[PDB]
Amino acid sequence: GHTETIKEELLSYFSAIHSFKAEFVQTSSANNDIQHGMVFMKKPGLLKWDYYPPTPASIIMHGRTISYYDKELEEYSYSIINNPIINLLSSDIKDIKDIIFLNTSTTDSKKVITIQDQKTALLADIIFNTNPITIVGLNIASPDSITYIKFYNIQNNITIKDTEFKHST
Ligand SMILES: [Cl-]
Repeated sequence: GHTETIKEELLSYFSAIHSFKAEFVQTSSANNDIQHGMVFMKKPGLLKWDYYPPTPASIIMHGRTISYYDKELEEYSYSIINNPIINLLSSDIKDIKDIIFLNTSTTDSKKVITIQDQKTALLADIIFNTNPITIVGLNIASPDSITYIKFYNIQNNITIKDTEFKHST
């Protein structure tokens, strides 16, 4: 409904989450392809994705930087990106800029928050469990495709060393 109340709710739920390690399942309407992996998140900006043998890879995301390690070809790739949406998972909501908070739907002991990125015009739906506060889903929608991510076997506020979000030759 009202935008600033939605901002309050989102920042509360995200403050609750200081980090998480979970398994993820990702799919898209573009195809019938499914993807599985692990995801690590440490709130001061650090995100990491381990994609499983069908597409074996390790991605580390922080702000504008993607670090991609292909484990098959054992190849590294450091690239500058924007991706304001996914990295929102690892974000202090107080600091986040260039975002519109559209809606907040509550139903079935489950909380959904809708936002849009001003630049990319990409929509994001964030799905939390009310009790305990956990991020269980994230969908990203555009006029052409929609992507679904579902997290399971979640571990909120668990210890993860900053050395985890790092690999090198
Ligand atoms: Cl409702």
